[PDB]
Formats: sequence, C-alpha cells, structure tokens
Amino acid sequence: TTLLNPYFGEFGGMYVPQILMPALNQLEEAFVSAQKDPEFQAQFADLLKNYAGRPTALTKCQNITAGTRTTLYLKREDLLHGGAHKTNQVLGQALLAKRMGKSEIIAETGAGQHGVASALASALLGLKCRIYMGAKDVERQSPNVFRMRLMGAEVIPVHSGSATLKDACNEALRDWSGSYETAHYMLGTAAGPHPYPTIVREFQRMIGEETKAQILDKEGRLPDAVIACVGGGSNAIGMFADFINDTSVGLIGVEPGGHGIETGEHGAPLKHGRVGIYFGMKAPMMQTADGQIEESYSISAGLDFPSVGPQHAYLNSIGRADYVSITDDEALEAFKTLCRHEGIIPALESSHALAHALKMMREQPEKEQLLVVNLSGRGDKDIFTVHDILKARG
Amino acid sequence: MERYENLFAQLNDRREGAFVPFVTLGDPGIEQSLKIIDTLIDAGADALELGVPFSDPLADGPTIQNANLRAFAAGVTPAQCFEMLALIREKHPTIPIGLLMYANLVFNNGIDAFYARCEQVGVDSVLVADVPVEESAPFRQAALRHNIAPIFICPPNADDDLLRQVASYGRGYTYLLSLPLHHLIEKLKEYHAAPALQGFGISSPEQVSAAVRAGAAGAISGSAIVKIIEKNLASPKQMLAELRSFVSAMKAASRA
Ligand SMILES: [Cl-]
Ligand SMILES: [Cs+]
Repeated sequence: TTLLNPYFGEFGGMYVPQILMPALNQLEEAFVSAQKDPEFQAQFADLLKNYAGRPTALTKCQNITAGTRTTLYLKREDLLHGGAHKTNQVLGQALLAKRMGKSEIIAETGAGQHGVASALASALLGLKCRIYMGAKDVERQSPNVFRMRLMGAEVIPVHSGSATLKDACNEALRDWSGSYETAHYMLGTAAGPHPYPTIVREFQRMIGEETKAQILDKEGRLPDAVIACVGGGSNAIGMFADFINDTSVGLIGVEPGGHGIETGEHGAPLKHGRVGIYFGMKAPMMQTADGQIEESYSISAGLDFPSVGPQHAYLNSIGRADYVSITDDEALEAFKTLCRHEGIIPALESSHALAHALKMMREQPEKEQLLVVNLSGRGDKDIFTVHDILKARG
Repeated sequence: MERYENLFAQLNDRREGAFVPFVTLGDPGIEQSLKIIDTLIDAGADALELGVPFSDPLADGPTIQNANLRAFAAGVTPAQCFEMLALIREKHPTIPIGLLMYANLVFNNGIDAFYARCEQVGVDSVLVADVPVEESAPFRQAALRHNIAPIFICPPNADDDLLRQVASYGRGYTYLLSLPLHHLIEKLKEYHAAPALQGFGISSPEQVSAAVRAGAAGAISGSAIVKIIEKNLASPKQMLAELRSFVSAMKAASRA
C-alpha cells in the first residue's frame, strides 16, 4: 500500500477522504524515486546554492553571552533568499511537481510567508500557482499578498469557518482532490498526511547537516543542545534530523506559550494539547473537550498551527527530544536583545527559540554549554508588530 | 437490527430504488432540524444520512460548510446530536439512520465508546469521511463489534484493489461517487458488495431514475436538501413545504 511507513510510533497516518489517496500514493512514489536520482539531487543542490544562498552562515554571538559560560551559535536561515527557512522545501516540492509532469501548484498560507515562498519557487520554475488564504489573514497581511501577486501567483481568500490557516488548509485540499492530475499541493510544514511529514523533513535536513559540519569545523565538538521553535515543525525537524543518532546532543523544540499556558491562549499542542485526528494525521492538537479544533495563539503569526508534525510527537514520547514553551513577553525580550547586542533582527518565531537559550544561559551562568539556535528567519516583517506593542507599553 | 437489509428487501419486491436525503443535525436550529427530519420521512425518504457538525470538514463543499456553521451558531454539540438521534429513533423505529462523521469526533472519547453510543441510540451505519479503507481497521472493527455497519465511499478514481476492499469491508450500502458507472455497479455486484447508492450530484428526479436504471439500488441527495434549507431560512413554513415537494418528487422518480 505504501513504500514507506506512514507512522512515527503511533502518530501520523493518511487520514484523508478516499478520493485523495491516489494523489498521496503517486506523490510518495515520485518522492522515493527522486531521492534515488542523482540528477534530481544535483538540480536541487544547484538551486539551493546558486539561487537561494546555501550554505547559510553559522554565527558565534560575541556580546550576548558575556558574563556566562554559554557559547551561542546562530544558524542563519534569515540569510536565505526570502528571509526564512521555508525556501528550502518549496524549491524541492516544485522540482518534485515538475518531475511528476505537473504544471500547477496549490498552497495554503496564514501569515503569508509560505505563500510568498510558494509564489517565488513557482515563478522561477514555470509553474502556475494559486494560493488560498483566510480572509482574516488576507487583510492582516496585505504586504505579503502584494508580494505574491507581484510574483504572478493567484491569491484566493477563504471566509469559511474561522477564515484562518486551518480553513485555508481545507479548501486547498478540496481543490487538489479534483485537480491532482495537473496540480501539486505544496504543503507548508512537516505535518499533514503521509508522505508530507517525511518529504518536508528531507527537503529541510540540510540545515542540520550544514550546522553539524560547521560546528565541528569551528569548535571541534558537537553542540550540547540545538534549539528551534516549533510551529508545524519543519524548521525544527530540519535542524534535528542529522543529530537524532548523536544521542549526546540535546534536541529542544520551543512551542509558543502565547499569553501563558495557564491562560489557555497559547500554541503549544505538543505538551498541552491532546491527541486527535485532523488534517490527515494522528497528532497532538488544540481541541475542545467535544473534539472541535481550536486556534493556536501566538504573537508570531508563523507559529499559528493548532497541531504539530507527527515525528515531533514521536520524538517527545520516546524522550529523544524535549519540548518547552516560551511566552510572548519572553520572545519579545529576546527579539530586543538580539538587535541591541548583535545587530540581528530575528523573526518573532525564531525569537522563541533564542528566548529559551537565553533562559538556559541565565538560569545557570556558570554552566559551560555549547548551544546552537536555528534562526529560522529575519524579523523585518515583524517590526511593525513589535513597534505597536512597545509604544502601547511605553 | 438490520434495517438496511429489510429496507432493500421490501424495495426490491416493489421494484423501487431508495431515496436518501442528507441533512446536518441541528441546522438551522435543534427544533427546526427535528421538524425537517420528520418532514423528510413523511414525504417518503427511505433512509436518512445525518451529519454531525464538525469544525474542520475538509471533505465537504461550501453548502455543507455553511450548514455546519448554522448548527454551531445554534449551539449544537455532539452530545445534543446523540440526544436528537434518540428522539428520531423513538418516533421512527424502522427507517435506517446513517451518520456522516469526521474521524476526530469518533476518536475523541474513544473509538469503541463512540460506536457503543451509536448502538445505544439505534444508529444503523457510520461513514467516517476522512478514514480511507487503508486506515479503517480500528473503526470498522469497533463498528462490527457494536452491530454498526461501516460505510465506505467508492470514488470515481477507484482501481480494482479498492473495489475488492470496499466490497469486503463495507456493510449496509456502498456510497458511490459518480471508469463507467454501469461497469462500477457490475464489478461491485460481482464482488458481492453491499447495494450501491449513487451519491454524486443527485438534484433532479431524472437523475434518481438514471441511477436505478444504471443498476444502483438508489440515490443520496448529498446537498440539494441543504440548499432548500439555505434558500428558505427566513420562512420556515415555506422551507418545509418545498422540502415536502422536492422529496416526494425525488421519491416518485425511484419507482421504475
Ligand atoms: Cl553564502
Ligand atoms: Cs504549534
């Protein structure tokens, strides 16, 4: 039935209407053969290097750790074309599409960053691109909508349901069930029905591969912990994958705590949600006691996904990775600290990861520890958000 | 209880196909929904397909998406739906009742516990829209243990292995979506599948007559009924009269 296990332990699966299974089966098969095709890997690595900017730097923070025994490195995915790690995987999914003979791309977006990444890969490679967006998210992110239009993509608003990302994930799928002969669904994170949690990890894993080689070159030892924020899980599993077998390396994923776990307004399904079945997978999720699916909350729109990739749920259950949460305020403070001490404006999403590293360092300043934070994007997109809060406070 | 077999037995001695409306429970309110269902039954519906409002129905078009929202606006919950189900069954002991569920509502309080509650209120079948046959093992096993028939959709892009599986695992009836129809009907009859109900775009009497002629045991009106409810939201007595008109027209079409 499938070439690969669709499950990570008890999490994962292919919970889709029957009509979508041939699309998933066709996609798994093309992915398996692309993975064995040197020509595909060469074209992929070519685009990553000559178009997207890989490999990205690994920056040692000079000032931020002063007065402690923490050495902090930032994997600089903010330096990637597009400003975020999303670019890696959409270039891969678009080559996959062409390899299948598809001519059209479908995607869902909320904050707009996945829409922009999908529109740029689609323009580069000659694919027609249509993007679904929750109308609430549409006008809240009209800069990103204009970007997508500039790159030629068609943007389609969703008012159904709460008119957010999760209601965008639904209308793209109905489109695909009718159009999958000619069109490819470019899912935006390491979640959803199999083979997508597998495909996105493999198209993001160069982050951890590069980090490993760069850290060995610079410090001659593996890090004590690598730390990444966890919205859907793609940037974190891309950092984690190459270290999973180096059991001396801590894996730390950072879910958004929003206004605080105890307030119920967060986006931390992995540690504070409950297993259910939605969006084609069995996974922890934000749900009511009746089993309806709630929204995440986080000050960073990019961590708005009310579930989490199934491989993260698996790694937690076996204790290979640890998952924590960081509140809005903690992430804001980390944002300000990185600008003032290193001259780097991080995405508010990435700021959650940094904010946890700063906690590890500050709670135990005499502990010698080598930490890598995946800086999953830059924060230009967030200066307006951070500005309004700061003057609303003083 | 085997209401489907009895229904299909009497329908065949009377050379009729089945007409099966779909409706969302609690749309547009709880009490209007119960009057709608009583109207559908008395206008000649042979069985009922009932949906439980779910937040994220990725397998449903816009007409149903709005029905769900109307029901949520009315405060409808799964617990209230099961209460409604017991009332309906109390008034109409012989009509078969199938639920259209989404997996999370079945998974929520335990899969066995869900199918136990169906049997307790006298539900006859359950279709889980987002559980393909490949994933269905825990669901259909729980259904069989509680004398619930598991319903599977047979889609237009079905290959032979799918039909074999659908024929072995399903009971009650086969949910047909639109390779030629008569060939699909025949392969299913070859493999001893449950009787096939055609459920794609059934809006007019002539389509009901086509499906029976093509060899299907009947037709499900997947959304044409929800649009009569949407069209007539402001005048409830108009809504019922047009529901009565439509249903009896569609059910007359099934007597070939
Ligand atoms: Cl470079
Ligand atoms: Cs999340």
